[PDB]
Amino acid sequence: GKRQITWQIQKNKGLTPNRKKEQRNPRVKKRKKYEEKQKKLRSVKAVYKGGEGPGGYQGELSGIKTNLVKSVKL
Amino acid sequence: AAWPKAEDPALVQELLDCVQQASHYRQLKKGANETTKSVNRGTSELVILAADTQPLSIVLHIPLICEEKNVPYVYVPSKVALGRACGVSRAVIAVSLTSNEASDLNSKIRALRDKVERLA
Amino acid sequence: KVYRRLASELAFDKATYTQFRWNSGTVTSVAVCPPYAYTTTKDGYLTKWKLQDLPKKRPERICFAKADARKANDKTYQGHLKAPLVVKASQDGKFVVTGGADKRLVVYNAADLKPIKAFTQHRDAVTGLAFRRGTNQLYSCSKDRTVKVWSLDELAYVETLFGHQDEILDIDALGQERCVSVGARDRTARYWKVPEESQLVFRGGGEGMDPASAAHEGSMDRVAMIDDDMFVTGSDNGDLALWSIQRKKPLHVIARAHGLEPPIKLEDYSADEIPDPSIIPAPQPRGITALRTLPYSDLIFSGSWDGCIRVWRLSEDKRKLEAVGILGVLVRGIVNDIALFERGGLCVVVVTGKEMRFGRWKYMKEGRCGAVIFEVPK
Amino acid sequence: EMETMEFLNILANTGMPGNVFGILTHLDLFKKPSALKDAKKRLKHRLW
Amino acid sequence: EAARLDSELKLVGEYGLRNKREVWRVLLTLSKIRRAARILLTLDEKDPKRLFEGNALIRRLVRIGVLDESRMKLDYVLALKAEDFLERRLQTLVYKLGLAKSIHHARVLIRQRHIRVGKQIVNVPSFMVRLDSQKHIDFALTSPFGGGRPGRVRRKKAK
RNA sequence: UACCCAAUCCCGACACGGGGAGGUAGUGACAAUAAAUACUGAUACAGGGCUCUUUCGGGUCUUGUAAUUGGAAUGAGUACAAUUUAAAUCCCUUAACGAGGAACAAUUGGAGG
Repeated sequence: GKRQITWQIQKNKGLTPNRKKEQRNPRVKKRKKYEEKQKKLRSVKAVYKGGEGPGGYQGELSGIKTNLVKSVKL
Repeated sequence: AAWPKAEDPALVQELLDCVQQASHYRQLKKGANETTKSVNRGTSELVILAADTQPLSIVLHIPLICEEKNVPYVYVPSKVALGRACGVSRAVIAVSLTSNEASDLNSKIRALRDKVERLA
Repeated sequence: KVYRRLASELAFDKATYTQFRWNSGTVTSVAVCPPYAYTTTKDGYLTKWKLQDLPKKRPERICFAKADARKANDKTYQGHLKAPLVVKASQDGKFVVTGGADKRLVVYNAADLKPIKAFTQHRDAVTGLAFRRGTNQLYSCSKDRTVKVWSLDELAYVETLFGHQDEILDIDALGQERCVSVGARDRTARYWKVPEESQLVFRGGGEGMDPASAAHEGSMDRVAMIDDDMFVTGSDNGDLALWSIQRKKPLHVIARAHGLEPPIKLEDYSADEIPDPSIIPAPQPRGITALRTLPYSDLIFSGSWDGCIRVWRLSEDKRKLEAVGILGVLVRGIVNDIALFERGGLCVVVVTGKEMRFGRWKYMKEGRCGAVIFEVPK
Repeated sequence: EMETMEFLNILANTGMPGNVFGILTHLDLFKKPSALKDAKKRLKHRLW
Repeated sequence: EAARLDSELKLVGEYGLRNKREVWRVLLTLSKIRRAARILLTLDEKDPKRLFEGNALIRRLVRIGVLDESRMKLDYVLALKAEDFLERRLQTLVYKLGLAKSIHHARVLIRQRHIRVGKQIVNVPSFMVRLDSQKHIDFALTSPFGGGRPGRVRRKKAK
């Protein structure tokens, strides 16, 4: 028959902002930051990512553009 | 017929020790058809071929694809020793051990293929 | 543990042999309970047998036990699921232990041959197995690069021992609480101080004929402790090396202990209408497949697939190995095992088959799946 | 308890005196003296 | 600086580390070893100090498995790096031996006491595994991947 | 404003009596050390995601979702004991419980819509 103290008084949260489930764990945040910065890297340069598959050569699967010179002009 | 033959003084056993290391690291393909498919898919870094094979034309057909794709190849003189080094419980006549972007086996791979390129 | 020297007190040229065989795939190992014998065959049989006395030259089989792979799912079945690989018998004559590639090592009563304990502590396979002499302490070295010592009086596992770099192929023990175990491709014999849990590493690195035929030490297959202070190791490039515990090097290594192999025929090596001997690879040495000793004696029994079983001895300063000759002066096949027994004058059984113990690497159409029992009476 | 927290903030809002001493009792109703020092530490830090 | 941030992020991603304190810790011990190597290169060849101290340093690094057994010069000891140290960590060794599916799975396993190094179980994922002790990394006997009890969710489900 | 002479040591009619040296425990984000707050699949659906020097322009090709489901792993804590010890505690052993977010409840700062 006692008045339990509840969680809001038990830890003085106050008015701290709402943060993310990713932000509560510093490893999982640095896992998801690396997965999206390795993803941003494929949109700039070209990664190797395996050669021809087991099926063989199915064509250059995403376009061939003829008027594009992508060599470092020495 | 096997002109890049490995000689005795601690090169055959360096080859078979690197073979056993890659077989523990699961980076190794065993047998003639798997070596052929790995070279044709281009993932191969080096290929060991037995020279004690009953008729040698199998480990003679593999060097053509290896020379076309320009990967190093070398003959060790015992298929029983090659199977024992892989851990097969059968005699293996062709072994191709592949490439991965992050390992410590690749230092042994690089020194071994430098010695093989000096052998050729 | 008294030292003996019986290398000259035996007449090896006058050895009497029974080269018999029976319905089996390939017999692998034997233990010597002093009246009995215990064979393991790759069909999945462990056969307890009775040997012979002179005052009829084939053993009479008394019992066997077969691996039952149908009851792998079925519990409370001590016993093997697959074929056993090694067997050892306690010198009491009341325990016989056998380990196989079914990831478990079983041990039971020698008489009725009914399985009483099936230890499942190893993680890959059981390759080597050895008893302490005069005690029921067991040393089983495995294929997951570990060696577990068991206290078999209470049927209990007591301790494990790590440290081997590759898979462990053989282990030997003597009257004290020590071991010597050889692992395969790391070229290492480790001497094991079991109570204090420590080891001593011995790294081989072994070094008118063709020069490319001289092969270095590839593996280190077999081991044999000859007394407390030194042992001997046999390696598959045909090297037989005497090692002392006081020294970090080999004490005396002898090379190609069973000679080179024959070069393979042109009629199989090349498929041509002209066979030309201009190209043929250099033959490799036939390495030691089995190696044994009598404890505290001068006897080094080494068997390869040459068809003969060789016997070596120690020097008078016991710091060298010396040849005494071929013993069968054939026992064809691949010599899987050697077991020694003294009548009071020694009977040695040699276990040979068509292939090696652990894998079907070299199958031989020559040779027979035979236990070959020969004795030297002097 | 809520009566303790109620009096603490009633006192702080009305007028804070000099000396307030926390007195922690019923410590003998414990069985593990590791849980005892854990409870002392957490109650001390919440009171602080 | 963006170069330091991208380098430390590449280390923390490529080897499943928790923060940048582990990276700076490894960079500090690497800089200590490399400073010792530079101080030993200051002296001339065939000085006894350089001879025995450099042989001690090279044998130490080869025994702890960082430096390769092929190259054993003090210039390669200078050419050492933090990727080699984080490769010699235990967590990446569990991932590379394939007991775990990813590096974060490996950190999870080492934290909740499944693998063992040799005889004793290891609770810390930054355990610097030596070359002799690299082979004896396996699941412990009290783990459900090793044996014994079928485990926790298994027990609640099989009840 | 903690507990004891139990070890080592000392004094006495003296084996027992007596010791403010000594040892045991408690606090501690001042530092310093190790590292939890999750791991892994399948299916469904959407067609965009990302980037830049040069910007009403160029570059690259698989990415998502508060979607639907499935597996396992479990140490913090709870805790029978036994042990440790002067008596306790810690440590090492250890039976039994102990994870689905609305929780077993990560924070401190800065910039912006």
